[PDB]
Amino acid sequence: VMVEPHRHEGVFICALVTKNLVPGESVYGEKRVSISEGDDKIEYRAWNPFRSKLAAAILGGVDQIHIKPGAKVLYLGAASGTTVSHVSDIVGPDGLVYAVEFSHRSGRDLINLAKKRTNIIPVIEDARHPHKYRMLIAMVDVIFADVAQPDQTRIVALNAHTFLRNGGHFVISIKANCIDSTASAEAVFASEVKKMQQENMKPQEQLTLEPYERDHAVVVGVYRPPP
Ligand SMILES: NC(=O)Cc1cn2nc(C(F)(F)F)cc2c(=O)[nH]1
Repeated sequence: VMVEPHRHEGVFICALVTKNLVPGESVYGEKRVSISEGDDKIEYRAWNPFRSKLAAAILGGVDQIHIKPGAKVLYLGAASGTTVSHVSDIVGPDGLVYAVEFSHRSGRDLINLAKKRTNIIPVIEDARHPHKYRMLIAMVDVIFADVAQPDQTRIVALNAHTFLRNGGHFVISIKANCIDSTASAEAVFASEVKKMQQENMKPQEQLTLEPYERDHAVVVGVYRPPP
């Protein structure tokens, strides 16, 4: 066998690859590996950990990623769809990925990606004001975000309070240099974990992303709002 399933469901390994929901198409120039044995054919896409914090996290040995076939996902800061494309591969045609991006430039890449992928919903909106787009968002199982400013963990939490089910999960990368360049990476990470806790987003694991990123963490946890 030439592509083995990874511990994480929907993730495969040769290095890290996902099953291409759109056979024949690359999203960001990634290699595509197709394996045929008779009439059976399956195409995978290379998942670059120097571009995608999530792939770096999986390679780094993260225990859970909480996306699987059928999962409903809210991705804040979807940019041009790099990481979202692979989340879309994993959740498959019965899952759903809401891809929120403020940038209109990035948004056009996202809409283009979503033309081919029925499970992506581009939402070209400011995640600071979820009320503007709340009527489009069915309640999700998992939220993803890259936090790069000192206000963004709260912005993620306001979206969790609006859209994330009780007992759903979050996967949040943290770019310490962008949050506070005058603080140590460790102090930024502790401060962001504390901001999470104060919003009932309870971390369950965390890791840094060396060698792919410097002073970049990924935190995985569970949302436990009060009644
Ligand atoms: N040009 C930009 O504004 C990039 C960007 C950052 N960004 N951060 C979040 C947050 F993490 F807060 F959820 C959501 C977004 C997003 O839509 N776009």
